[PDB]
Amino acid sequence: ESCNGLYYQGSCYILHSDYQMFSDAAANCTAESSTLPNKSDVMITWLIDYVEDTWGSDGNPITKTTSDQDSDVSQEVRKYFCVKTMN
Amino acid sequence: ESCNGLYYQGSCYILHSDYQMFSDAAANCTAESSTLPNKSDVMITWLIDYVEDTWGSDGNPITKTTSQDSDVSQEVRKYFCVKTMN
Amino acid sequence: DVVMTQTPLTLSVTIGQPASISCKSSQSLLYSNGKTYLNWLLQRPGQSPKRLIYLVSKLDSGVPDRFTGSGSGTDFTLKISRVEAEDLGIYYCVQGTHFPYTFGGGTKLEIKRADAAPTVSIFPPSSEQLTSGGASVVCFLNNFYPKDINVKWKIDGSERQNGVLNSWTDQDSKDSTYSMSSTLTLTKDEYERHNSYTCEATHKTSTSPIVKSFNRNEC
Amino acid sequence: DVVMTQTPLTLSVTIGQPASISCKSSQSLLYSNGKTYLNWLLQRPGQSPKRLIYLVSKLDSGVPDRFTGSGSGTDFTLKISRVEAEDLGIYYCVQGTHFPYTFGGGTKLEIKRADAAPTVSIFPPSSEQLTSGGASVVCFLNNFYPKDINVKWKIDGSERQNGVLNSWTDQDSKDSTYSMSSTLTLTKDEYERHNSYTCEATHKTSTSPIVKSFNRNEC
Amino acid sequence: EVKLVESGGGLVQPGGSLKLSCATSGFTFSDYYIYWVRQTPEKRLEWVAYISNGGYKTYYPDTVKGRFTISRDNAKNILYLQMSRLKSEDTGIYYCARGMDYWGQGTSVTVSSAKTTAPSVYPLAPVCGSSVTLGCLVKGYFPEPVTLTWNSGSLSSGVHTFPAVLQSDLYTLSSSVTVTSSTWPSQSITCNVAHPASSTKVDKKIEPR
Amino acid sequence: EVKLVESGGGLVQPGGSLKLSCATSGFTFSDYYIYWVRQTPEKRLEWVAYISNGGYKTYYPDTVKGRFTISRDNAKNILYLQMSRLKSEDTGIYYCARGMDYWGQGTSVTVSSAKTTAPSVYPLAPVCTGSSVTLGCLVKGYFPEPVTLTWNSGSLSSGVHTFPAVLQSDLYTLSSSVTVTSSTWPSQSITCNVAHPASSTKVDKKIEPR
Repeated sequence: ESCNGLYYQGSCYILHSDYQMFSDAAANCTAESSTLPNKSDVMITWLIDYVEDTWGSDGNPITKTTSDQDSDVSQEVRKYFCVKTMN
Repeated sequence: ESCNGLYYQGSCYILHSDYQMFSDAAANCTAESSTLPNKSDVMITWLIDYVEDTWGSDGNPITKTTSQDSDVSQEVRKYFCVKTMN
Repeated sequence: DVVMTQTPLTLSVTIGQPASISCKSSQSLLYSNGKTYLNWLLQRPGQSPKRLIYLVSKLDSGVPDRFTGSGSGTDFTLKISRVEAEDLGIYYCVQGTHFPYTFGGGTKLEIKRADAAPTVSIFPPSSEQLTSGGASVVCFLNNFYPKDINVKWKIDGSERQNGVLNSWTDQDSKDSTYSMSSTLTLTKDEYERHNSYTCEATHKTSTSPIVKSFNRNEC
Repeated sequence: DVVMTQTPLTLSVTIGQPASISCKSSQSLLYSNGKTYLNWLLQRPGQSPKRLIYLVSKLDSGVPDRFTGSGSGTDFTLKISRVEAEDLGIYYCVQGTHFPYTFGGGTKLEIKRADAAPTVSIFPPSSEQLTSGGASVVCFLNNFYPKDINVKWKIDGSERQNGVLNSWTDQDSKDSTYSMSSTLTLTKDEYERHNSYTCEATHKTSTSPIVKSFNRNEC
Repeated sequence: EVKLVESGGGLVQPGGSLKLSCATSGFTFSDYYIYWVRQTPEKRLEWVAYISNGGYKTYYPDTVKGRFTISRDNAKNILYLQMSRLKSEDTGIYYCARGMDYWGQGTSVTVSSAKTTAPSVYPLAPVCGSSVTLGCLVKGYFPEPVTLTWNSGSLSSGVHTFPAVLQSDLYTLSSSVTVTSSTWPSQSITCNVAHPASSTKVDKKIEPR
Repeated sequence: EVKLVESGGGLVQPGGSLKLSCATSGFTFSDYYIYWVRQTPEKRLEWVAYISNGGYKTYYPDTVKGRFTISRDNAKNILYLQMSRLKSEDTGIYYCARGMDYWGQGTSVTVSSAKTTAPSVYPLAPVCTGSSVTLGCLVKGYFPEPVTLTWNSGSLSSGVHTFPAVLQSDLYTLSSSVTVTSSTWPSQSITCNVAHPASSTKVDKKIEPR
């Protein structure tokens, strides 16, 4: 109800619009007592269209298509969501 | 609470991930008793980060910048539909 | 699609005069954002189209202040305050407000000018063409105004009309003149039955016809 | 930046033998997506680096079956199972797990081979250099193995060491041989004050040196 | 500098297929929607294919749906128009346009059962004033276009290349050049002409009679 | 295919400036991160600049911060590196890399206060026997490297040993050997082709017998 982002089943996803490398994104989320989204939780829901191409917890971008990559994801920047317990 | 999208101040924003032209975007929102977002409503709020480059009810994409060598009337973009909630 | 009607089809204006073209859409071209997307393109012959005016009245870079766009809903006007030689071609209005882009019928600008007499020039068949057993005589009439010109072919004094191919060039962009090329094509033997070959041009510039001729024996 | 240590600095292996390079990182190269981003690059001289292995053990297209990558956390290995003449260059390990990309110290592979004697040729100073004011006597030692070679210069049966410039080529990728060029440099004056100029090459292929010489005037 | 270049385009028999290309540079290819517009012989302008920004959507007019397909190449930055079941009304100069702002030079597409025929080229010199006119006769070729220069481009002032004319499934073109008496026959004036549809590239020198 | 061409590069005096170019084709420029990588004389590989995918983030190492700037152009797909306050440690061959997968061809940069010198070209013919004639070419006294050398404008390239240049004092020396059969020379005119890019020099010299 007071979640300035995506509220889903007692969880609040806050968008960070600043492009960052996974490491830094993860660090920033942790620094605010939060984690990055999990590829499992968010897929096959409605959050998918908001979080696609943003950092998942595993270090890979969240994707509908887990295809078989000509670019080290560990060398790219992406926007990110930080997740916390709302209720 | 039962808003599958962005909730803000008695309004619910449902993202349409399908790329569409403004005229079609406006139609799909109306066909669901909603309208496209208002630029003044979203600029200077947390919704700007989600809605920038999506259609605004006026026919321009919502942008932080007020620019342009592009004929927006001929382009496609994502869009939100706004139904009033509570 | 949105129907765009231009009027008139052809415009014939003297250099230094004001001209105007109208453009009507079947539907308001006022887009939901307050802007009206009407464009004026100018296409020279042999060239791709170029835009002069966008959003009803705004001029592209380079474009002279002579061109002025107007209109609001379904009624639009392009004005040329003083026609200059380089303005020749087909002008289109095209609407951007409604998908897809749709164009008017086009409006050809034919420049009017002071009179000029053709420099007439006649040419006997090539040695190579005779080889193949066919002969053609070609007459060039260059840099005249107006476009209207009568060209008669005369073989041994009398008019021939069979196998005549005529071509006018598009008005010159600099000196606003036209040019023509007439071609008379015969069988070799038929060409070798005569010797007098005259190209006769009758233009309003002179009361006499411009006669250019050759004898087959003059090498 | 993550530190990459390669072992050894230089590798020297006979054709037909197995070879191995080590690579060690200061951190685990395990990225949180289960993948390990360690790569193996190879660079011939006068050529850009080409990737041979990625993600620890995956081979690139074209790459022969003889190249094998291993290891997991901080320890990695590249095996060339049967060294061939084309394999010469500098091999780097490069990590891509942690920003930024960091490289090893490189491993230069030198190919061992059966001994081969050089083809020595001596060359007098050019007619055009004498015109300028200098004089240099050149001796080529071509297609030999091993790399170790000694060249003595002699002016009138007397050893000269000042002004000598020696350069070896990069090993041949086809026949795995070295070639060397020796240049003795003198002034136009100094060259003309002597006559007998000798080039004396010692190699392990024979106890006797390969002697090439000329006399100034004899031409 | 934004640049667009059309490609392909030959003579096609009523039914055959042809694939056109629009090569781009000077702008981010994906950021812009691009149209395929054609110019008929009557010289009206018609859209035949639209591809959206980011390539997401493609659209065609009814006259062309089910036979025209627009392709793309994000690597090479090239735009394709694949056409098939070709009608005679599909004939014209095809343009790709990055808005009404930017048009390529265009590419010629002719739909006819009439067979390809190479041009016969004839030098025109006067029979045996202060200024001299010389000409070149390009005769009996199909289809358009043909390229004619004088001294491979070196001489272009005072030229009059006349528009091609159909007579009977065959075109005839003529071109005149004028120089002063001092220039010719003192210096060589050559009539260079090329017909790509038949792979003809013939140069013809103008020699006095 | 993916293509990367480096440009710029040349002799620069310590504390000078230089702008390098990386022309890219065969891929959507913006959808990839690109590195600027240099190869030092001791032949180690070092990153000097990073621009992220989308162009959003640019990074540099501490040895290079405050004097290198990575530019971009979405119009032409070209990537630039503007370097200034150039040190001796900045010398080397500069590559742009689209991951470790695709490298450019490199552009050489020399940071030396020693001035550009035109090379001297000398033909090498035998002393006034056998079925194998060896000829040579001497390139002397030039700055800086590199120098292109070919035989018969490139026609002859088998059995040729182009020897790597060596420094003596502000000047390089280079030589090149070529072995042909006795039938070939002097029957067919063998020419040494040599070009110095930095001083815009490109001269040819025919090997004439003694």
